[PDB]
Amino acid sequence: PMYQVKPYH
Amino acid sequence: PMYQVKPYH
Amino acid sequence: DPNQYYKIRSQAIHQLKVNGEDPYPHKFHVDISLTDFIQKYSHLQPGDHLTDITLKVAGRIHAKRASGGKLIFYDLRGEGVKLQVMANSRNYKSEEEFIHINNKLRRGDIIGVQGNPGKTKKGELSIIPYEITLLSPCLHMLPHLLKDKETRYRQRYLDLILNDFVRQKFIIRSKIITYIRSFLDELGFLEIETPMMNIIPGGAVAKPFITYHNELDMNLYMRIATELYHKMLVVGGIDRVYEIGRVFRNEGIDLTHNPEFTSCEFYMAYADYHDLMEITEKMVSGMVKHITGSYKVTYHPDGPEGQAYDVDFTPPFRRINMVEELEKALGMKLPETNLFETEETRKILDDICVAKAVECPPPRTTARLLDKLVGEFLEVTCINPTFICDHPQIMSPLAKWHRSKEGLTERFELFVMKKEICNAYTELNDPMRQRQLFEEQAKAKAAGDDEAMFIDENFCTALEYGLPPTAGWGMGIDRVAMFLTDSNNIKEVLLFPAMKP
Amino acid sequence: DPNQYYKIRSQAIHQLKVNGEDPYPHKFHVDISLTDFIQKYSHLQPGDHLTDITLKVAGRIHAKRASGGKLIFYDLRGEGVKLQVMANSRNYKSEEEFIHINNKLRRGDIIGVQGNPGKTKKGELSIIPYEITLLSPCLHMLPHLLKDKETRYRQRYLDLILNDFVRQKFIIRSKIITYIRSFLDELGFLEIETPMMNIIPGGAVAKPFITYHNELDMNLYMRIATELYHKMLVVGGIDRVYEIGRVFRNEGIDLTHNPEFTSCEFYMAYADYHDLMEITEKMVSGMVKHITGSYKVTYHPDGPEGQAYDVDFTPPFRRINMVEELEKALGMKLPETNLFETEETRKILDDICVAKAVECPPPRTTARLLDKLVGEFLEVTCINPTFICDHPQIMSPLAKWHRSKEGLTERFELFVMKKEICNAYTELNDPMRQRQLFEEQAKAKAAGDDEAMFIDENFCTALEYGLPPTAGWGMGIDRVAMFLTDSNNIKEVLLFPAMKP
Ligand SMILES: C[C@H]1CCC[C@H](C[C@H]2Cc3cc(O)cc(O)c3C(=O)O2)O1
Ligand SMILES: C[C@H]1CCC[C@H](C[C@H]2Cc3cc(O)cc(O)c3C(=O)O2)O1
Repeated sequence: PMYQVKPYH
Repeated sequence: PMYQVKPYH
Repeated sequence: DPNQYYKIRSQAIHQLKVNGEDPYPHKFHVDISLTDFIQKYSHLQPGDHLTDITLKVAGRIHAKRASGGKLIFYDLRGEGVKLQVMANSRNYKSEEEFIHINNKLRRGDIIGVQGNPGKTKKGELSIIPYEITLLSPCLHMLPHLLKDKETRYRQRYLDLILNDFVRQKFIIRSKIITYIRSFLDELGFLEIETPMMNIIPGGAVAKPFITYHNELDMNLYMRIATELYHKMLVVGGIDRVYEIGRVFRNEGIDLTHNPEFTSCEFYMAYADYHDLMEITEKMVSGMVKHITGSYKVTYHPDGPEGQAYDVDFTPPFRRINMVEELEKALGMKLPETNLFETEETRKILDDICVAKAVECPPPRTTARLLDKLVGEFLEVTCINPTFICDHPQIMSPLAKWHRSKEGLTERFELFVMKKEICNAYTELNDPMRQRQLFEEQAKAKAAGDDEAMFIDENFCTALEYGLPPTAGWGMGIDRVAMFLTDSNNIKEVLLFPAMKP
Repeated sequence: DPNQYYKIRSQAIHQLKVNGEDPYPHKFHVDISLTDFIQKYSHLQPGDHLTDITLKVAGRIHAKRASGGKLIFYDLRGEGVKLQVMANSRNYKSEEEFIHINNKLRRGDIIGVQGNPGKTKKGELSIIPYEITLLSPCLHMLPHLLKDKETRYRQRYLDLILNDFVRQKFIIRSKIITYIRSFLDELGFLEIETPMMNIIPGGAVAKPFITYHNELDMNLYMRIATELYHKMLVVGGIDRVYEIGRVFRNEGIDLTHNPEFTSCEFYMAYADYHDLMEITEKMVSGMVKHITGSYKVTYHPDGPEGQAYDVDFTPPFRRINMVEELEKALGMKLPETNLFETEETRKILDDICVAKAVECPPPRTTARLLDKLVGEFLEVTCINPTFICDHPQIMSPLAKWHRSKEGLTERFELFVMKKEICNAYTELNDPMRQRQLFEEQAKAKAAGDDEAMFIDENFCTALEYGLPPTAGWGMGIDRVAMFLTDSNNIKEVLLFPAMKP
């Protein structure tokens, strides 16, 4: 599982 | 205002 | 007679507009759609007439059946659903106007209807018109028995009018695309748009479309993929990107192929092909589950009259190693993966191919022999979604070399129903090695294969500023659509497919 | 010197490869994003070092500053934010590794960092590395300083790395597109894909791109608009459709124009241009408010050095009739709108154009004179979003005739900052009249210049099965992006814009 990045929208 | 149509999604 | 019907109807409508009765009105105000009209008034009992409720609806007449005299029935269709218009002379605004409007209308006509909700003694939900207005006439005789594919594809409006399952199919396609967009958006991807006209085509293997630009005296190519631009954007510091868009490959037209088709490519920094394998698993399984309500989908490869298979999208997907299991399926030992560019290895693959009766038309190369061999012994065993992994370097010029495996790369393809819906790999971020592989491709282009990749110096230059470890991914949208719509022909999931004269 | 730098660094990295230290590793596991790190640990007091917490992060080095014996500071950037890496040999794995890895690293390099959350005596949030890994080197010397626009546009990755506002611009663009999608989807529209390669180009007035299809052995045109296909799909019984896609018009490149640009077209059955005006108001105002926080947005037409105007997107938008307010702006009464196609009125407009000093290069025709006069006296009047309505039929071959006004059509254009972001009209559903107009302009094409549209027989044939009363709409996505990003150049809102050297 890849690290979490906040959605642009 | 136009009549409402349910979203395909 | 359909011709004569066209003539007559044309003349009728013509003198209608000559007489100023306006067969093509500008605006009709629709109070409620047919669907929630059905939802609202379905509870009515047979014989009910609600006189104090007046609604305006609109649609196309699919059938016209007279009970004779004072009563006439219209089949009004739209939104993939049905509503009966029961026109009774006594319930109309007046008998005269009733007569007049009824003699005017034909099957196929677009009409608005102002009337009361009700239900017939037969139990059919109906609307009883105060007035019927012709919104626009149909000048052609509408078909009776469109069961033939070519006519359906060339005129898509007829197919959509007569066939609901078509509408449902394209709805499914839209659902797929939107689902992918949501999935990637929520993972922190940025939806981007890259040039569809490039100086040098790249990112894939195919024959390009060529066009001319009327500002710059130069010729330009239509893109065969979005790969290089995306990777350049990852170099730019945008860590997660994706594009769902049109891609052009000029090639044969068949059941799985169209010259222009929609693909989705995403690129994820700090990810490798394993990560992308699991992300692919949950994306595909989740898509199938959300849309079809289940992980398992019935599919007919040969069509409705042929045998159906059950495709199980339940994760995790089966993983297979190309060379390894190819050795398993051949019952023979293949040369070590470091030796694959050797002409000796090419001869070995040749003898194996001729021994297994696997045809490989000229030019006969290690890569083509291997591709046909894999296609024969491996791809055919993929019914459920299946990962074919660790392709040799020769088959994957843009893929990063395998970390533990000499001569191979880190790459996978996702196969459903023996067809490839996905191509993804750990991206090669080494500029020197990339430029070298591009050199090999260039030499092979100037002698051998003509769809072979051209060296892109801008992209290598971009790699020289450095590319973080990154995994790329791509998916044919149309094929996924085929599999979720139960279609064996790509033309089914394309609104206006390319057709031969 | 930067060239010498490139050579030296290239040699060094290559020798790192020869020595087998792997300057381009396959996989680094990132535990947490820089953003999440920043906001999670921002609560730390200066001097804090958390030895219990070990995290892995990654990014690009924008600065390297040394206290110079045992202490080196890295400015680590990514995700539009920054994090300090404070590396002292005391906290490193060992002093030797510290020395080695620090001698290896340069500015611009992509690195992973394993270490602990902390804050310097100066109060800067930092991560104190247990180990630093080079994920990928930067072989080029980065600008100190990338102001020159040509360099920014030709290498976009450099612009994205060095300039933080670019990312925000394209984020805003993405937000616009996604917002439009959400809007139309929620209104019950179906997102569709129509051919980008056509036999006959149509839907607008532009010079087309021409390409060749191999298997079909014929020339095809790149689409200048999606209009006709959409209307044909409305004929098919799909009442509400929309497409956000690439459109190709081969023409001059300037601040407001690019050969390929993204447009959004939707078509709505049983609607007219009034309804679409209201919908446009709500969509645009809602978009601007949602993205920018309010209805008012500041825009610099001449750039940051020039004056800024306040654009008020507060609904309703101001409406003006073309002919009437042109008469009021000229201080002259124009001819009656039903006379607009005679040579006489054209001569009158010639006289008015020469009297008002409005230039119209040959050919001088009524349509182009009207366009120049409206452009001069009207389009400049629009700062806030403004509807210009009721265009003459001569300027609108695809628009339905105005119901109350003879010679005009039901049509509107939406203007923001003197520029046209939207074009919409009540669709002409009459096949005979449509084919007639088409044939007039085809007769112009035969009258000896190519501007005028080609006749589409398939589209008229589709209209003969009837088209329900329908309104239709289109929007330049790129221009809207320009106005919401405060850009006076379209190249700013395009990732890899077309360039003329
Ligand atoms: C971009 C790629 C990634 C792998 C799956 C899929 C392969 C692609 C091959 C391909 C080639 C072609 O010439 C025409 C087509 O319609 C397709 C297709 O639909 O699927 O999309
Ligand atoms: C599709 C239309 C609707 C009206 C506004 C806008 C006009 C369109 C014209 C146009 C022509 C062209 O050759 C290149 C371009 O970038 C544009 C554009 O951005 O805007 O979009």
